[PDB]
Amino acid sequence: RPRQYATVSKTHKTVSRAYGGSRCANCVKERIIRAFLIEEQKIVKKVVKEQTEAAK
Amino acid sequence: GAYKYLEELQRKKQSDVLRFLQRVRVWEYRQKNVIHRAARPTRPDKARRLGYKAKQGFVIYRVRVRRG
Amino acid sequence: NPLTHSTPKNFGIGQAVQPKRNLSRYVKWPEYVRVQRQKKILSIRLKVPPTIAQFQYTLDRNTAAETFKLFNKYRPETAAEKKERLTKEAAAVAEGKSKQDASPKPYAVKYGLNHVVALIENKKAKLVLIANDVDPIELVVFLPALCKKMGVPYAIVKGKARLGTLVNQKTSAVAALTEVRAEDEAALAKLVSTIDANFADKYDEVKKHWGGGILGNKAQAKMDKRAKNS
Amino acid sequence: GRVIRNQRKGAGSIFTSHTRLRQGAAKLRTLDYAERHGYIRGIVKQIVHDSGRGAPLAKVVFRDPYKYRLREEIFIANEGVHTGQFIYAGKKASLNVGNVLPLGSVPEGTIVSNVEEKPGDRGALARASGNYVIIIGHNPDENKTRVRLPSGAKKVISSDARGVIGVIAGGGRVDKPLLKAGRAFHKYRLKRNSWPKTRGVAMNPVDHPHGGGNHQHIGKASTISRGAVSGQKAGLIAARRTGLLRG
Amino acid sequence: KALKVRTSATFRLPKTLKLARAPKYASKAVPHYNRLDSYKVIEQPITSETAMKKVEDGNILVFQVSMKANKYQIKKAVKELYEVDVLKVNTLVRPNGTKKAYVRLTADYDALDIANRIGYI
RNA sequence: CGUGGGUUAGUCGAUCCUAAGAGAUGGGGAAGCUCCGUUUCAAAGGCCUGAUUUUAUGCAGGCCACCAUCGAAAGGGAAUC
RNA sequence: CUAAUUAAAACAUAGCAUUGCGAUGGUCAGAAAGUGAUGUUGACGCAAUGUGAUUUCUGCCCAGUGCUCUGAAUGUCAAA
RNA sequence: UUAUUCAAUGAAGCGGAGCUGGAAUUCAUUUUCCACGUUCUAGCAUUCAAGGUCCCAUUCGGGGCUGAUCCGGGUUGAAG
Ligand SMILES: [Mg+2]
Ligand SMILES: [Mg+2]
Ligand SMILES: [Mg+2]
Ligand SMILES: [Mg+2]
Ligand SMILES: [Mg+2]
Ligand SMILES: [Mg+2]
Ligand SMILES: [Mg+2]
Ligand SMILES: [Mg+2]
Ligand SMILES: [Mg+2]
Ligand SMILES: [Mg+2]
Ligand SMILES: [Mg+2]
Ligand SMILES: [Mg+2]
Ligand SMILES: [Mg+2]
Ligand SMILES: [Mg+2]
Ligand SMILES: [Mg+2]
Ligand SMILES: [Mg+2]
Ligand SMILES: [Mg+2]
Ligand SMILES: [Mg+2]
Ligand SMILES: [Mg+2]
Ligand SMILES: [Mg+2]
Ligand SMILES: [Mg+2]
Ligand SMILES: [Mg+2]
Ligand SMILES: [Mg+2]
Ligand SMILES: [Mg+2]
Ligand SMILES: [Mg+2]
Ligand SMILES: [Mg+2]
Ligand SMILES: [Mg+2]
Ligand SMILES: [Mg+2]
Ligand SMILES: [Mg+2]
Ligand SMILES: [Mg+2]
Ligand SMILES: [Mg+2]
Ligand SMILES: [Mg+2]
Ligand SMILES: [Mg+2]
Ligand SMILES: [Mg+2]
Ligand SMILES: [Mg+2]
Ligand SMILES: [Mg+2]
Ligand SMILES: [Mg+2]
Ligand SMILES: [Mg+2]
Ligand SMILES: [Mg+2]
Ligand SMILES: [Mg+2]
Ligand SMILES: [Mg+2]
Ligand SMILES: [Mg+2]
Repeated sequence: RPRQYATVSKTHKTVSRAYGGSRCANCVKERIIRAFLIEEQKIVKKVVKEQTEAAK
Repeated sequence: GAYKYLEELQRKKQSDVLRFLQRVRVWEYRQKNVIHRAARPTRPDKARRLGYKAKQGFVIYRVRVRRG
Repeated sequence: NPLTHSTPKNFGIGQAVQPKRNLSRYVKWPEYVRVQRQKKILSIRLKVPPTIAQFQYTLDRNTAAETFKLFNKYRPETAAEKKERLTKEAAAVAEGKSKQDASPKPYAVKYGLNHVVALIENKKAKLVLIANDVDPIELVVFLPALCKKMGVPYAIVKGKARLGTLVNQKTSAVAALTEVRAEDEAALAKLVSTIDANFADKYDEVKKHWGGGILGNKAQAKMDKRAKNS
Repeated sequence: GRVIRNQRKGAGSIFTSHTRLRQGAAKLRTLDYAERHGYIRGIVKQIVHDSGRGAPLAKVVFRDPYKYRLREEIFIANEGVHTGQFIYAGKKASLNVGNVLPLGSVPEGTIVSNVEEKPGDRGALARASGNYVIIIGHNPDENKTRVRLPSGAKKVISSDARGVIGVIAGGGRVDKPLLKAGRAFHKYRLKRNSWPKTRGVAMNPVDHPHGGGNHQHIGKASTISRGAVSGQKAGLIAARRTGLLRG
Repeated sequence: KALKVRTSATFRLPKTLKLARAPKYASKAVPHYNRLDSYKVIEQPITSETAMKKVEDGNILVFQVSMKANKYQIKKAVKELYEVDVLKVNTLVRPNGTKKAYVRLTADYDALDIANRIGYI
């Protein structure tokens, strides 16, 4: 019950991963992968837009 | 002095100068509260003849009432 | 430093939350601020009848500096020097006994609206300074006409506060010289010659010209834009 | 001589709308600089059901342009809009179902929904389930757009008024019979107290203008003047015609 | 014409200086004495036979106390009227509208000895 | 009927929270008793300094765009057998 | 549903149909208001009516009265 | 349009001028125009912003400026 969470230690309330007690280890994996491939797509988009603006 | 000039100039209400002053003032007072404190009489000669003295103890309030 | 690196942020639409900018143009000001700015706006939006806004035709900084340089040689007595010359006059009543008159004639600027209007009407004022910031303006609006009819030279000047400074008040709304000392006759004659050039010899033409009717920034822009379009 | 049932509706005591279970007011995003000059991307997070409303509601999260936080806007969901879909709102947004665009930046014959009457009133027209606005004309000079309303009305509104591409979801809802009084009971239970309706011919004369008599009949014309007063407008008010649509 | 850079479009009321009060005259000129001192807190002991059983057995002194007195004031007034230690104070308002305190003493003290010092049973 | 005795709580309830709703203020209305309105068209605001000797800690920066209050002993709610 | 003489064939109902209204709007409140209900609403909606499941059908009449119509603008017409 | 009216907002970007590119065929002149950093994806975006440049009087840090163009202080729109 929600006020009992103030009495237990941090270990019961947390997983030792990023977004530990908030997200569910598949949504975490999904958001890492989504992050990484979107910055790689961002630099591909940057180089492609720079090429098509420096060529024409 | 000047209160006689004020007296005779307040009666020319549909003159150009008092029409301009009337319009700017009716916008001004409508932008304020319905009852509000006036810092000084806008008709000081009318205040003289109605009994106001310019000393501590006399207060002017401006007030607007609905017509009709 | 190789440890430092340049980010630069993309403050476009839809990217990188906008920085702190000057939003002073967009401030919801308090109502007294809004109404005192918009009163100034409305008073020049409307057509202004020529009797008022012969004000804001003002004695400019050079001749007004000369005018206040002469008028500040004729400042009225402070309470300190009045208390000094009253004890000296009491000693004169004790031992001097001329009549009551050890004190000389005083040479001071004349202030107060009823007093200066009386002096103009009796043709005693040699020069009348009239504040342009008197509210209500109906208190001082008849004074260029009365000065012109009595032949008293008048200057509309900036500062009821500044006239109050030389008459030891906060606000004075008028100031007058009715006689000056022997040294200052030349200065008063030069000042009257420039002041009548600006105010009383222009008064016949200034009585006809309506003021105001000034468009705003955006209305002036779209006023000349359709002039270009025509 | 008693105040009648339609005159009691304006006092708003037991005739208020039942608003506990509703999700909030469905509006467009505020017409800010981002929508006025470019676009902004939000995200559909939930498609939920609004009580009393036939149309489902999209919850769309936008980033706040001036503070670091998230703004949840409540949209009326257009048909085909799905959770996780990006929604683009602004002058530069594209012609996709769910996108929010000004009507001047939109071609002819385009189907839109949640249309502002005036730019910035955050959605007024074609909000009920299955309803849409056709764009039928553009007058670029002194910018105006002619639209067709779901009642068939032609209407000239501003080109800066925004609409949302698509039709409102929930269409076909009135295609089902309710079959029974309880389904109308539960329909009106979360709208407002306007059901069941006793007929005025079934009342006493004190209760209705149609009340009374030894048979249930009206006795005067049911067509009432527009210039009639409260208590008199109980019938077919300001009817241009009556009867069946038969030529 | 330099103007303040406003990074907010909301004007707020400025934080003007507040002076504390510094009156020319005292408000009531004589401070009141203690309106609930110990002789006010403790009215009298209760000498019912049920109370005497609690004195003789449970080591609880039973008092009629003021209606304005909380358990802190009862404990403090007992502690410096009888020079005892107080383990617990329990309190009820009686049906006749007066307050009764069951003051349990620390086991360093005999309530029978203290009650015979006071003058009852 | 007459005379007394009896109701002990950190843990059970109230107290607190919000509900439908009630309701001050700002403001507008009304001859007025009062009506509307509840965040409105108001200059509506008080919280930590990162931890100490020129500190009753402030005369330091810095943040928050929220806006009275009442409303359930069957709703929500810290904890006793 | 007529509490305390009428439980019905009455009322409601789903279904059917008509009417008004695209918001500085319809219908309805309030003495007024910088006031309200519908409305945290937008024609698959709100508001006013009639009829009363399904089946099958709903004929003729616009003279009267009502309602309505950018409809005729020297018939009548108040105050200014 | 400035009274009045309607509307919205944390009154945030309104109006006017300002680099280029050109299907303006620079006509030696912005008579003349458009584009104002974001669209495969349910990630992320906050510390007066890193960078660059200048000064502190240097104290393990601080203050300007630019990054982020000026000017008008009309919050923005409608209506009159
Ligand atoms: Mg008098
Ligand atoms: Mg005073
Ligand atoms: Mg005020
Ligand atoms: Mg009745
Ligand atoms: Mg009645
Ligand atoms: Mg009704
Ligand atoms: Mg309601
Ligand atoms: Mg109903
Ligand atoms: Mg029905
Ligand atoms: Mg019915
Ligand atoms: Mg009956
Ligand atoms: Mg009957
Ligand atoms: Mg009747
Ligand atoms: Mg009848
Ligand atoms: Mg019938
Ligand atoms: Mg009728
Ligand atoms: Mg005091
Ligand atoms: Mg108790
Ligand atoms: Mg008994
Ligand atoms: Mg008894
Ligand atoms: Mg409890
Ligand atoms: Mg509360
Ligand atoms: Mg009230
Ligand atoms: Mg008022
Ligand atoms: Mg109460
Ligand atoms: Mg409470
Ligand atoms: Mg409770
Ligand atoms: Mg519950
Ligand atoms: Mg409970
Ligand atoms: Mg609780
Ligand atoms: Mg009965
Ligand atoms: Mg009966
Ligand atoms: Mg029955
Ligand atoms: Mg019976
Ligand atoms: Mg009947
Ligand atoms: Mg409501
Ligand atoms: Mg029936
Ligand atoms: Mg039948
Ligand atoms: Mg007929
Ligand atoms: Mg006539
Ligand atoms: Mg005007
Ligand atoms: Mg704005």
